[PDB]
Amino acid sequence: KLPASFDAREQWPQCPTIKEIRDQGSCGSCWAFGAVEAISDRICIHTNAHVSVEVSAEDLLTCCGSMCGDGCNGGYPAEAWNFWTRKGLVSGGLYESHVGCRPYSIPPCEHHVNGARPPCTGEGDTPKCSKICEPGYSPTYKQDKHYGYNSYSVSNSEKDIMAEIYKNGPVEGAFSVYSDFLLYKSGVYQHVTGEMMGGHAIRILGWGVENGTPYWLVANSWNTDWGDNGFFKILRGQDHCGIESEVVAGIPRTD
Ligand SMILES: *C(=O)N[C@@H](CC1CCCCC1)C(=O)N[C@@H](Cc1ccccc1)C(=O)O
Repeated sequence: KLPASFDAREQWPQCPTIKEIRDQGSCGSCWAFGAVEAISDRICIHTNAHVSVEVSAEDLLTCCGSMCGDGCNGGYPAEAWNFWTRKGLVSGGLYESHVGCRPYSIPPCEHHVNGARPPCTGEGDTPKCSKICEPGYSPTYKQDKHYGYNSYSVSNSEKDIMAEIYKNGPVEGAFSVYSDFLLYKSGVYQHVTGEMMGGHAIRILGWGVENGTPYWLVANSWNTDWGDNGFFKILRGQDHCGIESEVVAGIPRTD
């Protein structure tokens, strides 16, 4: 019996990563962000909050290589979670956090919104794969790796995606972004106007209903001044913009 609403932040309240919004910077690395965010969450869930770490977007973005795609010029979720199963991922927090083994090297920026940071730009290079932790971090790069037991596609089924989240925690998904999506502030996003911009990868962490509209609860990787504090809701139940068609997840190995 699935509940009418579910929010992973409410189910697993000693897992702060689920609460967190990252900033992919001037880099098309959302494929990597949705993966390491959901993986961070699932490690904390899998251990009852005994292990709570920011998994390194840098390590996945820079060290996966051609298996995952083309780094900052785009990649795909399914191979991101496969990489976690094969080579694992070290820890790493936000730009200049000094959190973990490999904190993200690309500065934060303004994503389709006004604020104090520089506006995000295109054409950024993928940073180099560096298999060493920031000076003074313990343990070693190799010792800090977290591995996946498995990786898998979730079927294009609303109730299967809900059950997956409900049992195992947040997932990665991808959908088609039309230009009206860029100006999202609140409520349940449905495509009403604008042309296709491209595919986008995100973290799905729950569901609900607002004013009779069923939705998914989704985290973007565009900082907290984008959207609804960095989150959005998107129409659920109709494979809207492909939101149910590209869902990926995986079960962590106990460290
Ligand atoms: C994942 O990284 N997705 C990127 C492309 C999406 C395609 C559909 C339009 C929305 C974006 C993305 O999120 N890009 C970021 C960062 C960026 C900014 C400017 C130039 C290149 C990359 C974005 O904020 O759009």
